[PDB]
Amino acid sequence: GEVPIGDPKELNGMEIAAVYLQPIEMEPRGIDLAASLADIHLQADIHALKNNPNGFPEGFWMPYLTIAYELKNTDTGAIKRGTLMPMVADDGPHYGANIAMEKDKKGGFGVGNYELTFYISNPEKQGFGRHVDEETGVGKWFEPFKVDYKFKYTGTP
Amino acid sequence: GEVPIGDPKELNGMEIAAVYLQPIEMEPRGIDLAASLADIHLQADIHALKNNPNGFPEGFWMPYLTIAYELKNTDTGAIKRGTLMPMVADDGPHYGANIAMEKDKKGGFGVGNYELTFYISNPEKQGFGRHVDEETGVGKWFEPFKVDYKFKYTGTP
Ligand SMILES: [Cu+2]
Ligand SMILES: [Cu+2]
Repeated sequence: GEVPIGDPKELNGMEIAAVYLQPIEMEPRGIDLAASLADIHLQADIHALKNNPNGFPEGFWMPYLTIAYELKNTDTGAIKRGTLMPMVADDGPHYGANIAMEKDKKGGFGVGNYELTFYISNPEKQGFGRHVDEETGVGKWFEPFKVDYKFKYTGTP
Repeated sequence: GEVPIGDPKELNGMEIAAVYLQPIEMEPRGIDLAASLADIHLQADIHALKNNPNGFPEGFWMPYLTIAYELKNTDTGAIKRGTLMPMVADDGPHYGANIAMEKDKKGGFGVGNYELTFYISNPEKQGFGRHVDEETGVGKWFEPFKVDYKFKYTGTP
């Protein structure tokens, strides 16, 4: 099952929500941390708001974003970071990564209170274009930004 | 303004339509042929159908596809090849490219009868991931395939 992380944020034309669930199995193999080595799949759910200023229809998935995460256990002080990769599951596309929590050898990533940050950059960083003509053009992309959430990690689903 | 190319195809859980319009100014500069040097913008509209076998909800843009094209004037024999690149306009994301027709340097790309082929590969070729576990996984991706259109080019819209 999915566990929502905090409240979603609306900014820069997008609704940005965080969820975690049980480790998943992703193809192609060898990119994402193997399910066997993980305790959660962390997921960023990011879709266009109404009147998205970059032309994305409401509710469309926001593609080609560059997304990193920072996860901090505030009880122990442990911090880890990584990237969320684009992929598709039965409920649609998202950005995600399997993460070791209890299993992390370094330790300190167990049940407890957590702060999560997403660091997001616009699709142009990956070569995604935008029309700028009068007839069909759209507005400028957002500058790099972050969003912050707090949640209680209750253990690997 | 917008000119439909042949008839849409419905394969591999996607609707695959082709259109052309006037040349467009796109950012970032340099990725694509400058509108100055082009006569059309060639565009592929590819969205998920109902019950898409790869987890995309109905109507969602299909992202991370590799779309090569081959455009042949069957009257003159002129042939040119390229790739459509992902981008967004005020009505949503698509894959497109500016193309010189009357302005082409070798010539033979004027008004007349044309054959257009799209060579399409699945998102995994660009590293887009897919859940395969039982609870959240989706079906395998289509093998690379081609779609063919026949149309009359009447000049820049
Ligand atoms: Cu995932
Ligand atoms: Cu375009």
